[PDB]
Amino acid sequence: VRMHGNGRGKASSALPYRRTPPAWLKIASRNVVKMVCKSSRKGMMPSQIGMELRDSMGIAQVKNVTGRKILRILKHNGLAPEIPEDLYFLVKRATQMRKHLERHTTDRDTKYRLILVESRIHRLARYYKRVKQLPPTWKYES
Amino acid sequence: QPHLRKLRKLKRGKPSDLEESVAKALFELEASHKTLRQELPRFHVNTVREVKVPRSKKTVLVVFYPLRFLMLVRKVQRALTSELEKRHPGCLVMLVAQRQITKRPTDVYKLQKVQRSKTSTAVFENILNDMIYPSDVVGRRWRCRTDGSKLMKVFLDARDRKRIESRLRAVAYVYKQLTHRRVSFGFMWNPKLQQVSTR
Amino acid sequence: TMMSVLANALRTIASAERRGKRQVLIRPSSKVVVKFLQVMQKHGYIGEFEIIDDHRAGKIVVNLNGRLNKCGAICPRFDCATTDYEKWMKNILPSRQFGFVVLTTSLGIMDHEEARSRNTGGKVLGFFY
Amino acid sequence: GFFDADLSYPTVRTERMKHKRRRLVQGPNSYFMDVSCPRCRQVTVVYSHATTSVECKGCSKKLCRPTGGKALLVEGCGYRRKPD
Amino acid sequence: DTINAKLQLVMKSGKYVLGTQQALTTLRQGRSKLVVIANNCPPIRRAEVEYYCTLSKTPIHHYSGNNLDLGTACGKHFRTCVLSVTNVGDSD
Amino acid sequence: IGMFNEEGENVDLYIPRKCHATTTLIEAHDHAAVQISIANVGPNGVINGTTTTLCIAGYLRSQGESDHAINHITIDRGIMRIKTGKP
RNA sequence: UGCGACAAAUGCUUUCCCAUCUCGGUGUGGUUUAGU
RNA sequence: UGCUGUUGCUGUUAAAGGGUUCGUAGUUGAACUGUGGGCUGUGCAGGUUUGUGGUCGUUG
Ligand SMILES: [Mg+2]
Ligand SMILES: [Mg+2]
Ligand SMILES: [Mg+2]
Ligand SMILES: [Mg+2]
Ligand SMILES: [Mg+2]
Ligand SMILES: [Mg+2]
Repeated sequence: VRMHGNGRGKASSALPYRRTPPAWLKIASRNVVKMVCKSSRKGMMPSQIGMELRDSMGIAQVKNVTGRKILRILKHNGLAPEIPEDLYFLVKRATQMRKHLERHTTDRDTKYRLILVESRIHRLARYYKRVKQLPPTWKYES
Repeated sequence: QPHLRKLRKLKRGKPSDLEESVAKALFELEASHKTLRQELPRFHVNTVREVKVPRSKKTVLVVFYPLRFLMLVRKVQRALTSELEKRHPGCLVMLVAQRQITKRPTDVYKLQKVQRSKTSTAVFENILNDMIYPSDVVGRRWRCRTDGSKLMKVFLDARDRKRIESRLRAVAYVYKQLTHRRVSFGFMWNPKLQQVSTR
Repeated sequence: TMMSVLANALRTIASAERRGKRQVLIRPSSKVVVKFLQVMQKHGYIGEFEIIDDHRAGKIVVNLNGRLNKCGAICPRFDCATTDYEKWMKNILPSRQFGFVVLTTSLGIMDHEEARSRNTGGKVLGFFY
Repeated sequence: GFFDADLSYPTVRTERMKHKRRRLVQGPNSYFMDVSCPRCRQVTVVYSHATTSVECKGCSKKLCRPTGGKALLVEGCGYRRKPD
Repeated sequence: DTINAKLQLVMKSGKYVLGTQQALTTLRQGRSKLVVIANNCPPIRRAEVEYYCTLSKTPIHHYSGNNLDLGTACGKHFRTCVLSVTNVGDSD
Repeated sequence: IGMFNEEGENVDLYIPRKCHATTTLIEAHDHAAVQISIANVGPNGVINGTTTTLCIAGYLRSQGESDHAINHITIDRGIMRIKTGKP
């Protein structure tokens, strides 16, 4: 929306003031942890896991039930993604564009989008290197 | 005596009258009550504190329990407080977990190391949640009057009005006695739209 | 990107006072903003204000008596020795008879007259009159 | 008329029209419904704005279809809005 | 692509083997659960692997990319013509 | 009210009126500032000898907000009733 | 290797894996039961 | 001479916003860990307790 563009979208989710899980939610904390851990083992990113629980099990917030975030639960079980989830998606974005630009060399719009995606990667990767979620000497390669 | 197991080992030697009465009630409930039977054996209390609410009837029995039993208490708190209240006529029973507060450091490097749950703000809001547990805070305001006072008003869901309104004055006084901080209570019928109830 | 919460808050109050509004909503809130508001409230330039908790940077609703001609923040927070109070009063205050310069001292956030009486310097936060 | 607005305590009329992030205190527009499958009557909790292929365990029948906003429950489905 | 996500998951948690010869070895045993063949594969080698898969009742997937693309999707820096996952590793 | 000498003289030429809506000083040159006197009514429908008078600044009468300001003031003064009584 | 007294910010009198099977208190009606 | 402008300039048309993006140095950068408490004397503001021309059923 904002970074690398003129978009000024405000679309987002508004978390509630009342954090207590509803009285009708009878799922225990341990069973939720097994759910997220088995959903990650099924191959879902933390965002996909949360949407699955939200839409099917009635678990609005995993943190409000188990006291822990979904990524934190995966880290405790060692299931956390090696590369952070968003950096993974941007890298997948850049790869898919580059595959497209191999065949369409005249697609200058996708070339312009590619520069933004990579110039975004080199700040996200700088952040993860400074925060040590990524190894030092981690470089994005075209 | 077997009921003395419902006290911390330090207090078992010379228990108080209030502590022994609460311990005896807990020991009886651990077998008599169906729901309490599954939780009370793993449970014991620290001490029982009596609070006299001015310009009001009855007293408040503040029961301190170790913070490690927080989830255990929250499971059966409504049943537990109701049972203890009928055991003690002319009293109100409040289950407050004993929490430790680390004094705010004067050093920026020590401040980064403070456990956020041990801050006074976190502890005081947790104590307030303890005393009104079946209801939850739906809003919080600070009225800063022109004379320099800053009074905090806490809003509860208007559904719980018929269940907690009688004890709200006792909650406010016990909160001031424990935290040395003042609190006022209001009710919102539409907490989503921040709509206060007139009565 | 918002860089100064205090400057944003004081700008919002000054606009509301110019338009003659009775109340103004301030967002986001901060400890410095509330401390600044209490200083103005102490001297009677604003009425009662209410802090609304939303589990984030809160909001403040300030009731406005029409006594506040202008309030504003001074950026950056220039250092001010006890000998520099007269310089700042000359530069930013309309007169030597009224108006206040707000300082961040080690003794807290206070007006320049109070800071001078306590023999303490600090950083200039803003002004109101 | 004659009732000047108070910013701290808005009228339910004006506040109800606010965008969820423009309210005095922001909050969700969504909710949960317990939905009865049209084949087995098994109660399933379905998010109002569900977007990922809700299936009823058992019959494996799609209870809702994702839309731009709120999900669309399958025809002949029994749902009730859950509290809170 | 769904197969790319499944392959990434198998690399993360499951067990797999790369190369045509090791894939044939896993097929001769009862160990292979899925065989992925690049569209680059030589036709006779692809026919041989498909025949082994048919005899062993093993599912066979024809990857949309070439051996370079399959190696990249496996997270490898080399090319693979045939992939054989021995343990799905909770994938599917 | 007004500036004062050290000895105690009032010093000021005059004390300008303040708008009852926005408290702004009413200057001598605006010429759009008005004074409205509302007659006081006794228990009977007849009016007394006293009146209630409010001052409105000229700029508020330019913005078109003088009617709203008078409504608010009249309600605060206990002269006007916000809502009709219960049926 | 035992032994005594304490704590403990998170329940091992747990969790998981197999297998056998109307009464009180409170307010002027809500509350944990327990009979329908 | 506020015509060098930190205090303190100007940039639609007078001289002056880079054609558009990206971008290192550099500058700038969102909240939160936090109301001390009673006691006494002294001057102020409003949650209810006996008493003491209006609305309101018919003392209310
Ligand atoms: Mg930028
Ligand atoms: Mg010039
Ligand atoms: Mg020009
Ligand atoms: Mg331009
Ligand atoms: Mg810096
Ligand atoms: Mg800051």
